[PDB]
Amino acid sequence: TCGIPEIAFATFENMEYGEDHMKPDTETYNWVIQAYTRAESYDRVQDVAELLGMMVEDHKRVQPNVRTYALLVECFTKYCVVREAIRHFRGLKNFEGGTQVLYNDGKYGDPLSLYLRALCREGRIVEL
Amino acid sequence: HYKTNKPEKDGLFCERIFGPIKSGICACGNYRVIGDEKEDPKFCEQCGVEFVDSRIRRYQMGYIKLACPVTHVWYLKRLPSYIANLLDKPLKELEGLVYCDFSFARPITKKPTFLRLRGLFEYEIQSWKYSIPLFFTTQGFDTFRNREISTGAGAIREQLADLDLRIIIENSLVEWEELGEEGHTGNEWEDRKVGRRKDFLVRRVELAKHFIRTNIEPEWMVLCLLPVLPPELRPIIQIDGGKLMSSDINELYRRVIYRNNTLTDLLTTSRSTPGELVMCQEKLVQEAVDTLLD
Amino acid sequence: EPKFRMSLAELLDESRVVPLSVYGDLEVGISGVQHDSRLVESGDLFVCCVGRKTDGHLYLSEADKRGAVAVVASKEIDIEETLGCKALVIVEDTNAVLAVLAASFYRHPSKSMTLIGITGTNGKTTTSYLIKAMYEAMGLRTGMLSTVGYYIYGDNKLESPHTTPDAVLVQKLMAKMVHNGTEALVMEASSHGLALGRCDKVDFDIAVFTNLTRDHLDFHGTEEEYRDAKAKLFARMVDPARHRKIVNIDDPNAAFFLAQGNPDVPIVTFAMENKSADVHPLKFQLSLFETQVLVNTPQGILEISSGLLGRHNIYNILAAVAVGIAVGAPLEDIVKGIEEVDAVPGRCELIDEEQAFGVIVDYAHTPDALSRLLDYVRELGPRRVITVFGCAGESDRGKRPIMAKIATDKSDVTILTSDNPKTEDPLDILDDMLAGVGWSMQDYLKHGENDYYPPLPNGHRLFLHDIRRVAVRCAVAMGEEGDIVVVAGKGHETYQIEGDKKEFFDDREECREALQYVDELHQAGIDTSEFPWRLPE
Amino acid sequence: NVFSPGELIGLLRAERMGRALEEAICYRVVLLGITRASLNTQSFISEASFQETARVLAKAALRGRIDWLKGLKENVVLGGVIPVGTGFKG
Repeated sequence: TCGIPEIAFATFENMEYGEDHMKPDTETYNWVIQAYTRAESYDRVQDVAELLGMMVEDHKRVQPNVRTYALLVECFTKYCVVREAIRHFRGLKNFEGGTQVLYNDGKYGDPLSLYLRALCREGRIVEL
Repeated sequence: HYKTNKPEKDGLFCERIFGPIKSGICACGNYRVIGDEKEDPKFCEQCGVEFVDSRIRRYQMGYIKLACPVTHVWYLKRLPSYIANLLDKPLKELEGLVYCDFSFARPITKKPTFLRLRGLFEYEIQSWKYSIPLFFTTQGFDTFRNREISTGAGAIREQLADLDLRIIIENSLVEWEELGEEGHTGNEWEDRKVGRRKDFLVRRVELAKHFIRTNIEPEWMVLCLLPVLPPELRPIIQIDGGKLMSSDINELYRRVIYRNNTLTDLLTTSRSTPGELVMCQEKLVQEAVDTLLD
Repeated sequence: EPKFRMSLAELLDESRVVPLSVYGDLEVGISGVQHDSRLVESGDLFVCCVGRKTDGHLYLSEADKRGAVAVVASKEIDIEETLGCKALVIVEDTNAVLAVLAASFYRHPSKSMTLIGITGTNGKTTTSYLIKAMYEAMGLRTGMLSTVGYYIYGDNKLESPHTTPDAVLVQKLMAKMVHNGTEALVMEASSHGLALGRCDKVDFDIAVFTNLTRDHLDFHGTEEEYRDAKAKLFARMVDPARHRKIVNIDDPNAAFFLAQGNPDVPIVTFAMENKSADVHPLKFQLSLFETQVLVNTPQGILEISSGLLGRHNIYNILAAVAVGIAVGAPLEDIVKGIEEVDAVPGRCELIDEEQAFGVIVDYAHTPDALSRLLDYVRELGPRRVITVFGCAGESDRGKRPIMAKIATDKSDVTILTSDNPKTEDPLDILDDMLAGVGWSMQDYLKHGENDYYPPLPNGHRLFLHDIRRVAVRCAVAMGEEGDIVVVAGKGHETYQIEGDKKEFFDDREECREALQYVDELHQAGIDTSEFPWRLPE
Repeated sequence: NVFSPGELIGLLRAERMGRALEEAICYRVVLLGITRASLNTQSFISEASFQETARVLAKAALRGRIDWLKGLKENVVLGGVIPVGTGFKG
């Protein structure tokens, strides 16, 4: 919640290259993604993609939860890479109660709204 | 001073602007003990004293106001000029206006203008300009001219200042997408050209994107005020046989100071004198700054 | 010689100024007592002013602060604390104090010499000056007060901030003029001035209405209130066969006002279509320069005045013909009045005498007046209707879109500017006016980068510019021979408040200079057909 | 939006993104000379101002570059303890 994305990456790094007791879990990846997604100063999108890649690499140990799918959709949408956003949505939907998470009481730009508005401008109405 | 060895006022070494030369001894020559601010005028009634330390002359800064907008060298000099990358106009055209007398015709797309040639830099002002001024009110012409006719680098500053970055990206991507039609299918000479444009386009999109999220304003590249190094760092001690003690920093500084003063007066003294008198010395001011910077 | 009979306690006692509580006597030297604190001077007695905005207590407080010797109020006022004379008198009656503020001899001279009141909804000042010119040609010097300037008597008019000055100050000025330099002191006020009490506290010899309609409906709170007040003021001081009821018979308020009052007063109608009025144009000579009509009436004069408007100026000339014929039956005396009416005054000005495109400077701010003036211009405009105007800052926000719509509905090409910025941000109210036709300043600006400028769906055209001078000069230059250019932004006003500072750069001399230099512009080869001037190379 | 046409990205990064993203990333290895390598780095201060000082400084001022001081040469300029040896804190 600080505003500086890096302070969190430093804590993540202590964990990822450490002993087993301290290894990252699904909750952890999710906290770091938030920092990068809800940051106000620089591009921070390549970074999210790289982090996702690490999670995929540790597939056997870690699998996604709902917030994962939620957070991911906000980032890709806000940055206008809509094609990946839709791939992720397929998952949040399978979960129940999902829409509620994506709209976080409308607190941060109404991510749920942003998705719909974009899908339309892009003429992706089958998806709409 | 000329054989007085005291800093002059409003001078490159002035105590009041840059801090005192000897601790506690003010312009007048009395001494109040620094280390005590209990009953010490920070600035004396007679003079600005700043009684505390001579160290300030090392760190204190001063600024010079310039009548004419000028342009920094680095952005213009590089072959992928940063200003040019933002402008999307021929490099020669933006430069010609800058160093030679040529006049733009449609400086601002921000506000509507009655005259409508919508031209670029044009050498000829032979177009009726006097009758236009006579027909127009005093300064009615000025409002119109500012909107339309453009000169020096005030034009660059203004064109850069009202520009739509989000729009710039849109045009560029479309043009970039359209280019590459029949790409990689022609004479050696042609493909090379197709590519060079192809890149200028990426480079330009990138610069703009950064500007959107970086808090740095694009207009700051042309400069209104000019900074001055603290007086000690340019010791310019009397060349008492050293013969190089006076800094070239100081030598270069004086020139810019001078041409600028000539212009400020020229405008004030002679509204009647034509733009030819002002045009002559505008270029002079720009060149001094250029040498000082790079 | 500012006034007389106001520097003695016996003069105020004879004026029935009974305050029921006084200290000493009015020994302080005062030329003329003024009810308003601003109109009164230091060391001068100031009576209580009756008004909705300023009551008696507030008037007494302002007079004591300004240094008036005496202050009248319902309660005890400490006027002697900050005055030049310790003697003061507090009058518990605000209306009686305001009436006694004017000296007896001061009110007697203006009431005895002459008086002509003209309170009309539309075209009152056009007939007031015509009646004044007719009275001057008759051989009696007189002055007619207007909303722009307060002129009790004489040709010159003193500067006044409000449309209607103080009644006591107006009476003092009328007495000073009638003492030397003026033979008659006619006090003329509009409907609002008559309802406030400016012209009501004066014996009016002739009280006619140029146009009777719903006036001061939002202020008074009831229709026909100004007409009833004018009728009551006329009935207060009325003489047999001396008061004139010349008014348009089509207006019901005019008949309602004529029904009240003394029936022995002469009544007449100035309607053209009505057969009972016996007045009719009976001529076809309407033009932007001069519109002469051959009036054929038993009481009215034969020749009529040249009016710039089709019906409004004709109605004003018909209303003034009655006042001109009342003094002299011969129609030769109305020649000076007809010449003064054709002089193209500030309001609804005619075209310039120079051979060029017609230029009409009008005063149109309210939507209804702007609409009726636009309709009259359309009826007069042979080929095109070119208009340029703007809105004032911090004004009625809903007035801008309806004004823009009413302007674009009947005009082929219109220019929108900033008539009065007054600290309001420019290009903001302009966008408000542009939103009326559904356009946004973004749509126009992005079209301005091109050279197309698509027109309106109805076929008309719309232009805009920030600065007023260049746009007005272009509108004066962008006009056809038979077409006339109308400037409804400002009329007699000569003040442009751009932000905190105000500039007096709005006048007809600029239009004359533009019409003179358009010849050189055309000789140079510049194209002024549309807003995007085609500049050669 | 994610990647511009001619850019230098690191191998481990690119590889990770490729698994994740269906968007086509097209890349090929470039061998970089010892000199070029330095010019492309995380620190404008030192790592990159060893040769073309004016050029680097300008590009950076425009982009508002922020340098986290994580190397040796950079901390030397600032006159602060270098993060190596006794300085590395553990």
